[PDB]
Amino acid sequence: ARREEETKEFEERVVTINRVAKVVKGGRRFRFTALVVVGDKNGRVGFGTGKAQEVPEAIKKAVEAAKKDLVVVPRVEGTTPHTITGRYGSGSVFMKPAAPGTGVIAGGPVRAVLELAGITDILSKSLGSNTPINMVRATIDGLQNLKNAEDVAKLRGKTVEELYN
Amino acid sequence: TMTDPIADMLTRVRNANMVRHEKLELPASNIKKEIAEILKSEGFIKNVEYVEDDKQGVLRLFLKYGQNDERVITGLKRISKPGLRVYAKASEMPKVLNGLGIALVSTSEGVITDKEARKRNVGGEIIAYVW
Amino acid sequence: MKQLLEAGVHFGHQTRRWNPKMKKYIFTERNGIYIIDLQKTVKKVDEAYNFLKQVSEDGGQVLFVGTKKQAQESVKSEAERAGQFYINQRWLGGLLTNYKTISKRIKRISEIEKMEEDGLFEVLPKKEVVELKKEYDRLIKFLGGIRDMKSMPQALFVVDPRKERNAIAEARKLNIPIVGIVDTNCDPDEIDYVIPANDDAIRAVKLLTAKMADAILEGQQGVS
Amino acid sequence: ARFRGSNWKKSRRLGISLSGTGKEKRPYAPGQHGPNQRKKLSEYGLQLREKQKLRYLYGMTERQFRNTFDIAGKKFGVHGENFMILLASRLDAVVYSLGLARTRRQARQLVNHGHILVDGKRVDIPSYSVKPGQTISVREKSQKLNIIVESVEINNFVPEYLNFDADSLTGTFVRLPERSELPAEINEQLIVEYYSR
RNA sequence: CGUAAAGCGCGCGUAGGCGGUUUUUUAAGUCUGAUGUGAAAGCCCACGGCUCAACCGUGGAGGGUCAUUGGAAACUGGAAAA
Repeated sequence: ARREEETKEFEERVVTINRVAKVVKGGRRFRFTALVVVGDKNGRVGFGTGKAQEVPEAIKKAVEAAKKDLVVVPRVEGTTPHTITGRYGSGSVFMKPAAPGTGVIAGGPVRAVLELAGITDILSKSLGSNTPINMVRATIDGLQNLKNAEDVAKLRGKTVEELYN
Repeated sequence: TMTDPIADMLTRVRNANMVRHEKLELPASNIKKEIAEILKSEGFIKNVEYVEDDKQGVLRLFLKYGQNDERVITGLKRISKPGLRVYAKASEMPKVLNGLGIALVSTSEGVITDKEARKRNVGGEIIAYVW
Repeated sequence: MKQLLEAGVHFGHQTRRWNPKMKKYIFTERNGIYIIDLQKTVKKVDEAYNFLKQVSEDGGQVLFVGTKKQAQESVKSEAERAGQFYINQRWLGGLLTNYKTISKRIKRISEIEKMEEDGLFEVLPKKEVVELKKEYDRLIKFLGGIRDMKSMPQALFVVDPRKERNAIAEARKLNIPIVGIVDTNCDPDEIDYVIPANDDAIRAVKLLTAKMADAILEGQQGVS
Repeated sequence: ARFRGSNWKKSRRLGISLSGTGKEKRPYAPGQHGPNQRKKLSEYGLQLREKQKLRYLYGMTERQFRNTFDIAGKKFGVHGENFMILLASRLDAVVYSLGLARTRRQARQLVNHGHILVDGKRVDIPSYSVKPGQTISVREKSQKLNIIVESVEINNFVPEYLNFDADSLTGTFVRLPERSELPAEINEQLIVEYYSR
C-alpha cells in the first residue's frame, strides 16, 4: 500500500487537475483527475493521485491512496538538516536550509508539500521540468534519501558532539 | 594509460557499494593509504589490510554496512582534478553537507580532513569530498 | 527442526539458469547439476523454525500455498494438520492486498450454501440451479476450503517463489514475515527467511511441511 | 492618501475588528456580488490579504512599508518579529497602545496636531520610531480638552513594556516588546514570503 | 551529442593540453605570517547630529590577477637517482 494510518491529524491539499480524454469512435470519453499530498505537518507526508469521471470521487480516491505511502522526513529545528538536489525523470530540484524567519520560498506545488510537512524556513528553486508531478516525486525522492545526525553517527563507530551540523 | 588514480579508487569504490560485496583490490600509492586511514577514522570503512608483491599494491579494503544493509555514504566525488587543479585557503574552505561529510585535503604538513585544516588555519590543495 | 541425515535427503535443484546471488549456498556443482550446501541449512532451519514458532506463541496466523503441483497433497494435509488456513491453487488478483473483496468472497460462501437447507435444488427451474451448483463447486475449488481468514495475515509460508513471485510481492507491499522453500534458481533476497533446500522432491517438501506444521502446532498449543 | 477612507468595509472583507471605526453586516462581503459565493483563494491572496491586514492597521502605504521591512533586513535575530515590533514601536502605536485613544487614527490626528511631546518636544509626524529611555507627554497646555481625558480615564489596557501615569498623562517606554506582549497577533511567515515574488 | 538541432568518412603526425611508481632535492605554482600600497567620496556595519527619515559627518570593517620579505613540503612543477 504501504501502511496507511488514519490516526494522526490530516490536511489534504490539492495541486492540480486535468481533463483527460480517451477517444472511442463517436464521442470523447474524458476523466477529470487530480494529485494530492497529505501530511500531519508534524513529521509525515506523502502524495496520492487518482482519476475519475468527477472531481470529488477523484480527490477522495487519491486521498485513500495518499495515506498509503509515506516518508518519515527527518526534520530538525523546524528545518531540514541540510541541502540536496532531488532528481526523478528530469524534474530535478534543489533545496537549501535557511536562516530562520524566512518562510518557505518556492513554487506552487512544492510549497504545498513542505508547508504540509511542517517545515518553516527553507530555500529552493525548482529545476528542470515545471510539470507538477515529477517535481513532487523529486522532492520526496530527496527526502527519502535524507538523514539527520542521529541517522548517521549511529552507523559510523564514533558519535555526535565531536561532529555536528 | 591512466590519466588519474582518483578515478580508479573512487570508481571501484562506488561500483563496489552499488553491488555490496565486502572486499576489494587495488594497486597502492602513498596518498591512497593515507586517506584510507582517514576513511577508517571517519567510520565509512571497517578495516584495511596492506599487502606487498611486485611492485605496487594491492591495497585491500573491507567495506562496512548497516545491519539493515544501508550504504553508509550516499555520494562521493573528487574535486581537484587534472587540467583544472584547484586550491583553497584555511579560511575559504568548504564545510560540506553542513557538517556531516568531509572534504579530504592535502597540506604542507600532510593529508588530512578539512576540520583540522581550519582549526590549524592551514589550507592547502583539496582532493575530494565524501559524504 | 533438522538433522544432517535429514539433509542427506535433500538433493539438487533445476539446472537451466541460476541466480549469481546464491553461489554462497552452493557446496559444489557436480554430475551436471547444482546442489545447495547443508551445514548452513541446519542453522537456517533452526532460526526459522524458531521464528514461526514465536509467531505462533503470540496467537499467530499463517498461510500455505500449494499452487505448485507435486506439493498440494501435502499442503492442505499438513496445513489442516496444523489447523491453519490454506490454499493449493489459483491465486486470483489479490488475497493479501485486496482485503476489501475477501469479505464478499467468504461471505458469498456462507451465503449460498445454507439455502441448500430451505429448498434450493430442483425447486427453482433448470436455469438457475445449474448456475449456482457450478458457482459453488468452482468457488470452493479454485479458492480452496479457506473461509477463516478474518483478521488478515501477519506471516506467510509458501511452496515456491518463482511461481508465486507475484503473491510474495503482494506481501512485500505488506512488509511481512515471509518464509519458505528456496530452489537455488529463485530470488533469494526477496525473502528474509530462506530455507535453502530443494522443492521438487516429494520427501523434501513433505518433511518441511511436516516439521513446520509441527512448529506451528507446538506454538499454537503453546499458550497462545 | 494616508487616510480618507471608510476603513470599515476593509475589515468587513478581511475578518478582523479594526480599523475602523467601532463594532451584523460583517458576515457578508462588500459589493453588489458581495453577499454570495465568490472566487477561491490562491496562495497569493493569503500573503497579500495578510499584508493589507497589517497595512490598514497603521493606515500607511507600501513604499514606506517596504522601507521599514528592509531596515529590518539589517539586524540579527529573526526577521518578521523585528518587523512587527518595529512596526508597533511607532508613535501612533505607543500612543494608542498606551490607551490615549479608542482607535489608531485618533492618535494620528492627535500627533499631526503636535499635541504630544516626544521627550517634551513638538513633533508632527506619526512616522517617528519611538525608543526606550524616553518619556512621552501631551503639551501640558492642552492636557484637559474634551477628547483626551475623556479617553485617558478608562483603563482600556496596559502592556508591561509600557508604564503610564494617568494623573500625569506621562507614558515612558520600557522593554523591547514582542507579539506575545502586543495584542492583535498575526502570522509573519506568510507576509515575508510576499516580498519574494 | 543512439533516435529530439548536434561525433568530421577514416587515417599518419606537428604545435599545444594531459600524464604510471619509489626516493632525494629545489621552491616557481600553492599555503601561511609580516611591511608597504590599493586616494577621498561612495557600497555595507556601529555611532551622533538635521524634530524623524532622506541627508551630512565620524569610525569601522571591506576590497588587488599587487610589489617586497621570513617560514612549511603532502600535491602540480623543475633537476637527479632507481
